[PDB]
Parts: sequence; C-alpha cells; structure tokens
Amino acid sequence: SVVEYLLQHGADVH
Amino acid sequence: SVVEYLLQHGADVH
Amino acid sequence: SGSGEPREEAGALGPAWDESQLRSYSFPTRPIPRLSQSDPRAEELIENEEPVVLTDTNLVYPALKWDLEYLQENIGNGDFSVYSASTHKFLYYDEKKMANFQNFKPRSNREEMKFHEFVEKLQDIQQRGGEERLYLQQTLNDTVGRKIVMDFLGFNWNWINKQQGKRGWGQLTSNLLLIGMEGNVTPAHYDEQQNFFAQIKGYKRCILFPPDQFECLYPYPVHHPCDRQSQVDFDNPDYERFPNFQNVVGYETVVGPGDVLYIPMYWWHHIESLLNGGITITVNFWYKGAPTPKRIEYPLKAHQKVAIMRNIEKMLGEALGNPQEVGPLLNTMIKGRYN
Amino acid sequence: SGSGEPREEAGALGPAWDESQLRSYSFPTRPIPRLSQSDPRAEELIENEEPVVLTDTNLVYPALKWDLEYLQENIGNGDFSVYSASTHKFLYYDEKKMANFQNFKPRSNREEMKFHEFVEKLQDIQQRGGEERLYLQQTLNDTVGRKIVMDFLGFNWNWINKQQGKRGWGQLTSNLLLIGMEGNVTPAHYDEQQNFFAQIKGYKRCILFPPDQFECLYPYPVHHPCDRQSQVDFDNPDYERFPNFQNVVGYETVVGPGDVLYIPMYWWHHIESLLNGGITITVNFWYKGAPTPKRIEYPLKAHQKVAIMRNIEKMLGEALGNPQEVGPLLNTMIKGRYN
Ligand SMILES: O=C(O)CCC(=O)C(=O)O
Ligand SMILES: O=C(O)CCC(=O)C(=O)O
Ligand SMILES: [Fe+2]
Ligand SMILES: [Fe+2]
Repeated sequence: SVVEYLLQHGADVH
Repeated sequence: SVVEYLLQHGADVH
Repeated sequence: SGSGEPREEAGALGPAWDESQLRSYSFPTRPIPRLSQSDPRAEELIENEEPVVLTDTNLVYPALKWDLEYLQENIGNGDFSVYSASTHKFLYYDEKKMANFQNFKPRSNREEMKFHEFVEKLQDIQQRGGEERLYLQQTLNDTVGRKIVMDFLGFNWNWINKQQGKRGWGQLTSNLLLIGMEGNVTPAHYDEQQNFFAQIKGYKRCILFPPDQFECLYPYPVHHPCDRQSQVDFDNPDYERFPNFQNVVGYETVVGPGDVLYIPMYWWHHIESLLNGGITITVNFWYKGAPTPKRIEYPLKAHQKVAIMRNIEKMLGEALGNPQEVGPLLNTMIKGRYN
Repeated sequence: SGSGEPREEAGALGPAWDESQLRSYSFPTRPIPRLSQSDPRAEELIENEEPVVLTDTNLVYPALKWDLEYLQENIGNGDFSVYSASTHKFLYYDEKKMANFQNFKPRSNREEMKFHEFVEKLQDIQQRGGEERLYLQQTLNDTVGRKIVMDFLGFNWNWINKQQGKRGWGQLTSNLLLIGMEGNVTPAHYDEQQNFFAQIKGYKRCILFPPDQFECLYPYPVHHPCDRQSQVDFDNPDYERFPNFQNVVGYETVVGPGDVLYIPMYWWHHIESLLNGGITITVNFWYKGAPTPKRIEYPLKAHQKVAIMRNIEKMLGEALGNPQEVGPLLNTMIKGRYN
C-alpha cells in the first residue's frame, strides 16, 4: 500500500 | 491524514 | 547524429528543411525511429513506452489543410490562450502555484483573445519587424465552428482509440492546438500523460530524453511554478549548478505535416519550430496513463522513481505546512548521512 | 559551564566526585537543573519536555542498597544480556537490521549469562588487569528473586504513575537494569520513549542535546544497525564529514545514588560512568509517548520533524524494495534542486 501510495501520480501537462 | 501519517512514530530504544 | 538527412518533399520540391534551421546545443542525440503504423516495430516501441515517429496514421488528415485564414474563418469566436515573450523560450508557468513562490515573475505572459485578434497581432509584428513572440496554446472545445467540427470528426479515431485500448491508457483528456512563430521553443520538460503529437503545418525539431536522465536535467522543485521543467538553460548551461547536464544524451527528430510523434509519459521533450521555417501548427492527444500494475517488479523503473520523488516532495510540503521548508528538511536529512 | 561544583556527600565525606573523572570534549555545556519533585519549576520542565534532575523522588529508594553481592544472591538465574568491547564506547546495534548492511561488523558483542557468571568475568578482569569492558543491560522480568521483587514493589509507583497520567504518556514498556564498569560510555543517541533515569550506584555524567540539534549530530541512516545514534566520534570529531558538530551545544549533569534524570523523548544523550569511580548501577523507566495531538500547530516542533524524516526514510526503503537505494534517490532529489 505504501509503494502503491508512492507510485500514484497526477496528470499534469502544459 | 498525511501529516498524521508522517507524525506517527515507533518506540525504539536501546 | 541528429535528425538525419533532411527528408525530400514529394514532387521534387527539394529538402523539407535544412540544418541551418536547427539551433545548436552542447549535447549529442540519436535519431528517433520513423516508421509505418503497420510496422510491428512501431507497435513494439509504443508498447515499451519509447518514442517513435509514425508517418502514415492519417490521425489528423482533415487538418492538414488548416492555416490561419481557414481557422480564422471556421474556428469560432471563443477565447484563445496566447502566451507572449521577449525571448524564443516559452517556459510554462502553473499559476495556481505562483502563490507559494512570492518573489516570482514570469518570462512570458498569458492573454485571452479571439482567433482574428491573434492573427492581427501576428500580422502587426510581421509587417513592422518587431521582436515580440507569440504562441497560441488552446484546448479544442464546444465553441469551434461547424467545419472545424467536421475536420475533428474526420480524425483517425479508429486507429488512436485502438491504441488507447491496447495500452490500457486512461481517457483522452484533451487536444491542445498549438500555433507558434518560427524559432519558438518549449524548453525541456516532462508531462504526466501519454502523448500523440500530431504535426500539421510547418516543421518542429523534437529532442527527447528518457526518464532515467532525471539527474542530468534538474527539474525545478515540485511546488515551484515551473514544476516538471528543467532548470538548465539549454542555450547557456550552468555546469557549476548542473554538473550532470554534461552527461545528457538525447533522441531527436523533425516532424512535418502528417507525422505523429509518440511522446511517452514522463519523457523529457524539448520542442522548437525550425528557424525561418514559417509558422507551425500541431495538435496533441493527451491520455491519462494506464493504472499502476497489480504487481510491482524490482527494481522499479525510472519513471516510477520519478513518481516516488514527486510524491515525497508533495507529502513533505503538505506535512510541513509550508513548501519553502521542503528543501531545508531534505538537506538536513542527507547531509553527512546519505551523501 | 559543565555539571557545576561537585556536590558534597552528607556527613563530610568530601566531594562526591572530581573533574579529573570527566572525559574531555570539544563542545560547551550548560547545567541541567537539579530540583525537588515538589518544585513547580520541575513540573514545568517535564511538562515542556525539557530535562531535569529530581533529587528527592524515592523512585528506587529500595534499590539504593543494591550492589553485585546483594543482586547475585537475590536476582535469580535467568539470562542476562552482557555486551563486551575493546573500547570504552558501547555503540548499540539493532540485530534485526544487521541483515541489510552486509559488510558490517559490531564493535561490541552481546552474550547471555547468569548474574554470577557476569560477576565472575567482572572479577576475572579486575584481579588480572585486563583491558576488556563489560556492560550489563538487561530488562527486569518474572524470573528475579523474591527480595528483588520486594524492592521493585517498593519503588515510588505513586509518584511516577501520577507522572505517567499527567503527561498522557503511554504504558511503561520496561525497566532496563544497567551495570557498567567505570569509564564506560554509551555514545550519543536518542530514544523514541520518555525516560525516567534512576541512578542507584556510582555516578554518571549525562550530556543531553535538544532535538533541534539533529543537524549537528548526524545520526546513521534509519536502516543502519546503529540507527538513532550519532556517527560523530566525540573523542575524535571528523569536521570534514560532520561540519555542524562544531556548532553543537549540550546540557550536562552528574547523577548519583537517589537522583532521577528526566530524559525527554527524542533528546540526544551521551552517558558515561565517571573514570575511576567504580561500577555504576542504573534503572530506567521507558514510557511510550503521548499520542499525536488532535490539532497540529505550525511550524512543527523539532522532534516532530525528526519523526517526519524517519518516516520518509522508512517509506522510501520499503517502496524502493531495497534500503541501499534510499541514499541515491535522496541525493538525486536534492542535487541542483534543493541545495
Ligand atoms: O509543441 C510544443 O511546443 C509543446 C508541446 C508539448 O509540450 C506537449 O504536447 O506535451
Ligand atoms: O545508562 C546508559 O549507559 C544508557 C542509558 C540509555 O541510553 C537510556 O536509558 O535510554
Ligand atoms: Fe509537453
Ligand atoms: Fe538511551
């Protein structure tokens, strides 16, 4: 879960 | 919750 | 060695472009493959999230006829985001983040306007001889003209939708229409979305760096307005502050009308409209990435570690209650302990 | 200036100890207050988690008669952990952590034995003249003799239990009995538990550093066997690796039979049995700290940031699947970005 927590990512673009 | 997560601590001693 | 021997425009119209139109940099580059969408090697590259230039997708075939006059007459009168700058470099700025870093001031300003207003200013500079630069970056939406909608519908959704499915990617989040002046440059940065870069008018030199070159490109702190962008000035590299930039190696290519460049998520990309090559028009296709796999494999991949670092910076910033405290805590954590 | 003018033992038995019994260090120290448990200033210090030496608690009054002969005859025959070393420094080692760091080898070995066996070895060295050092560090439990149990029950539980309640601390986790040879030293480190250090026999010089001096004491990486301990050799400080140790300032004092030192959680403490002062006996009282407050106040306190840093190191170690990858990721994160 911690890895899964740290692996999540946003979807930021320009 | 994140702060609460990062504020939790163990109880390690010698 | 670079983007290779300039391609020859069919009909004996000579070289599509020439070397003197490319800017000069301090680093070496290998060519990104140019293949057919039917070529299994191309499907192999995409599946493995490595860049590839597809030559015959017909992705935006209907748009290949586009130009300022046609778009002005058919794009409608909604507002178009237009960035201005006194330099060829258009550094991106996250305004929601401009609150944090207070003593901060953009090198390029945003401005809304109607398409015809944009063409006017584009024209105003041209006929006088000014040094100002403009870059139109606007999301395609509900307010475009009927004909534009016809073109849009003509896009090769069959091919791309199948690409979306095969990769397990998320949803298409947007299509950014980009119209820039020759010589314009979007500094090296990485995006958190899979991208199908569809070139329509003019030529663009695209320099990509793998995610594993994070330590050579030095991105600004996550909470900084220029998050995800490299702090290194490609035109005048500060090797004292950014030592490992001397070790950076890129992948480049020049895209023209009809080409689609797959920019894998997290890959750095520097994009410039060839010098003295006229305006350029591009339309990208941003897709949310696939979800995190049910089973992690070790060691992690570069893009995953980049995801982890970003998170650590976010957690600390929120936990410390102030983004400016992230750096000091981080330094205190490693100094004399991990370095 | 140090632990102040040596206290005079009642009955005109002269100075309890003298300066030549203290080791010499490169840093300055201010005295920890010595007060009465009835003194509201003492209750003020504890409530604010600052060290204080209590002179009249009677916490371990029944143990003040303890010595090797008495304990040997009454402690029972359970096993007693005894650490050995060829130096006066007894660095602690977490064995569960010795798996990670492979090319690792302790400067002190642990060994089980009966109390009488310990007294034997203590005696063996004495009558010959050896250089070996022993430190008995064993938790008090169910297998102690009847008389020891009588003494234990005689402890001032009324006073300490009330201290436990007033601070909202967790449960008493243990009582470590510590019997060491003169000159022995427990290197600077911090504990994650509130501590009531009860001196019983001999004298101990206690040097404490506030949590906010984390950057001057350079603890080993969290996954290292010596986690929580300073990497600086107090006897020969490496100012090239640990620059800020030149800025460290301590709080010291010398405890004797009857004194109780409150070592607040997260406070660094260096503890040494005075040179040529005979053996020493201490019994500590480790209590889990109070739970995290329902409302966080900003900016955070030093000990909280220490808690955050520790967590970051733990998360990264588990996330990266390998503790040895923590340092490199951390450096990649700050180099040219936060430093
Ligand atoms: O074409 C440009 O100048 C920028 C394009 C870009 O950064 C993207 O599509 O992610
Ligand atoms: O007395 C000693 O040598 C060590 C005591 C200690 O580190 C503690 O009680 O936390
Ligand atoms: Fe981009
Ligand atoms: Fe301790």
